[PDB]
Amino acid sequence: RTRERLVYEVRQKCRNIEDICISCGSLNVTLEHPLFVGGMCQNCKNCFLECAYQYDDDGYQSYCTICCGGREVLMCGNNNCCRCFCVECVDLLVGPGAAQAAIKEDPWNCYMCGHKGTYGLLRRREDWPSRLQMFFAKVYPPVPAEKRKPIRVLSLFDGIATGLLVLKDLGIQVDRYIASEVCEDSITVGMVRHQGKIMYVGDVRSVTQKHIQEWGPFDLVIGGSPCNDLSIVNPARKGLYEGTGRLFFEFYRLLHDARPKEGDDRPFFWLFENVVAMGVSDKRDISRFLESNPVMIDAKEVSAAHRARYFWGNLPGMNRPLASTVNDKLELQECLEHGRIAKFSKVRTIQHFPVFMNEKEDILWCTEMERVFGFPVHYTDVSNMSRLARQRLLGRSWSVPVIRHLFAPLKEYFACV
Amino acid sequence: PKVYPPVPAEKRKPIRVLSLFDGIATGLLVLKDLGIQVDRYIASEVCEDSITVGMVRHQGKIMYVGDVRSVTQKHIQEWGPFDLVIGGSPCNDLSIVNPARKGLYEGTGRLFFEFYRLLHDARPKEGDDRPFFWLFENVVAMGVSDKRDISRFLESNPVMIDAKEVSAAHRARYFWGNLPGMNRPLASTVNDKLELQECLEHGRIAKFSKVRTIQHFPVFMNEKEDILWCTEMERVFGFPVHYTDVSNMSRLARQRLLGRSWSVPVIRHLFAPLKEYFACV
Ligand SMILES: Nc1ncnc2c1ncn2[C@@H]1O[C@H](CSCC[C@H](N)C(=O)O)[C@@H](O)[C@H]1O
Ligand SMILES: Nc1ncnc2c1ncn2[C@@H]1O[C@H](CSCC[C@H](N)C(=O)O)[C@@H](O)[C@H]1O
Ligand SMILES: [Zn+2]
Ligand SMILES: [Zn+2]
Ligand SMILES: [Zn+2]
Repeated sequence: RTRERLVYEVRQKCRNIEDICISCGSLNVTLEHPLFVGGMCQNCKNCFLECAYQYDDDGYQSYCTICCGGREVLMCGNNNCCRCFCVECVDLLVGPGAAQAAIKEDPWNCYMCGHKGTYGLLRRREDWPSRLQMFFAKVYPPVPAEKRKPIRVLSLFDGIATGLLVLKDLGIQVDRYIASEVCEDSITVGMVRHQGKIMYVGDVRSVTQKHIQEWGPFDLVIGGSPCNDLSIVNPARKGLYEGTGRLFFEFYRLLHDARPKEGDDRPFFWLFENVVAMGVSDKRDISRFLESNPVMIDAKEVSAAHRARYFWGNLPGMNRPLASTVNDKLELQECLEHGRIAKFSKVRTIQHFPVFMNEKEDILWCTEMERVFGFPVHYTDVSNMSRLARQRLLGRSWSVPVIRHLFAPLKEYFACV
Repeated sequence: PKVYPPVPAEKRKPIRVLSLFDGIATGLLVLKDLGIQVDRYIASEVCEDSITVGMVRHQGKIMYVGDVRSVTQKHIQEWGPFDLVIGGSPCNDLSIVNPARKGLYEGTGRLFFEFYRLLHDARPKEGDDRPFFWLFENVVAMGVSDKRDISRFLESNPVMIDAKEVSAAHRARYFWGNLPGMNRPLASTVNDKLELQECLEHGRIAKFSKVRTIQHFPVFMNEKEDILWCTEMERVFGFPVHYTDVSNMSRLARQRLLGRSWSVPVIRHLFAPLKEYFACV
């Protein structure tokens, strides 16, 4: 109401659109809107952190990209776009009745996609990916090669031992690989694929500082806590402080136990992963506890999956843009087997059945999902585990080439094959 | 008795193969492993799980028909002459150890006669001396009258071949066919696995030395009685690992497929002299 009245003074050439917060109409303009012309208040910036990369079960965004609220949104018809625009924002910044006019357009393109750049009072700056990139963005020296040693890796909430597989693919010599896990299927996977070399512990809630000390020094501590109780798109979520969210704190403890003391300058590195859909207070508390700001890395650059994840850690050069390698499969069609056709160009895991086979809507294959996530083929085919269990295992797992990108400079710090 | 002379190497051509009750396309995989050029590989099968296996593993090359009872002599003729016909009809309506069995002429036992028909239709006529070969498989444990009736129909006595000598599995099977020198004793190759323990993954121990498929859970894992793994069972039966991991089929379905599937090195042994009869890669 008040915001709508203000926008009146904006179009009467009495107020600059760049001087008003186009999300909620607050006067406390501090930052500029990264996607379009206008200002942004701090409160809306926090809302913008949570809501932009939230997707519903249909594979489209949960909320409007502009105001990061809205009660009824317009979905986008154009290929590979997942954005939504709430009716209210469209009926202000573009013009009155433009929203219902977009409702009636059966082949409709949203304003983020359409070829033209000017749309009424709404203007889109062309540098929005780079500004968005920067918006979401004790140093050890290099060790000389002869002094390099095999890496020792602790992987908490190890899952299917993706980290050891990545280090093997990079040809780094692994002295030992200790892994905490509770799911029998996931325990089996590591044993088989890595030939018994993986020391399986059990419940991470049994792991003491004494255990960590007597297991010998660790060179790399890695992990991803369960995201079911952190991800905001779960209505029944218990947050960071209840249910399975609190396993992150156990990770924080064992990382603290595994970190060298001050004055001991031996090389040590860590990587923690979580979903982008994590709450403002949850994300803030995690970011404060790990004493760093997260780097946001999207799988779509190197892994042909729309999987935007936060990575806390101290791996060197982890800000540098992702450079694809020829080995990597940037296309979903370059991962499916012959006779199957990809609906979309990227799979969505944070149409429901993204396969066209024999003019029929088929579901995603487990092995094709393996190839998408960058795992060497038939990695999770070890025991007599259900399709549901293998799907859940691949879903919770890391994107392999993203982990290869992050782990890549560790080759300059430990012994290589 | 019609025995074909050896074809000289320059005249050799790619093999044309009809595989009825093809299952998971074991025959094409063995011919490839033996390095015989395959012009075509037509396969009849009806279960989706098995259908997917061949498609993925052999890159669409396999011409799928479907129901064997939909395959006519006209179809066989327009699909061009075949050089090798292979197959194994359903075996647990023949096995005496299933009380509800229907024998050879009832239920699924009678499915062999379709194979017998299409084999006859695919066979060259008398006076046409072009090379042609066939191989049919079944379980040893069938009825004596059953075995006799099959022996009468296929105009040969079965060879009994046990898998365990070359495949570390108790799978004693009858093999009808007219492959040259198919009576010769089984030879072992270093590539082949003769010990169940060798097939098992690290941390697991084999109770027995040979599995029994024609203690019920023959695995020692972590001082516990575990069941057979499908990937270890594949390594037992001589298949390349992860052969059947193609679609969204249950572990029960994969077990059923590997149970009904051929022992690979036994079929490889029988297929071995075909290298002296067709073109090489
Ligand atoms: N209390 C607990 N103790 C040890 N592991 C647990 C646990 N609760 C959940 N987990 C395991 O931790 C995993 C976190 S999902 C992360 C999987 C892993 N990062 C990968 O790449 O595969 C889950 O698979 C779950 O099986
Ligand atoms: N009526 C029918 N028409 C076509 N195929 C059939 C059929 N009835 C059964 N089959 C298939 O024939 C197979 C016989 S079991 C033999 C499988 C194959 N010889 C192998 O070694 O893998 C079964 O897997 C079954 O799927
Ligand atoms: Zn605001
Ligand atoms: Zn909006
Ligand atoms: Zn769009």
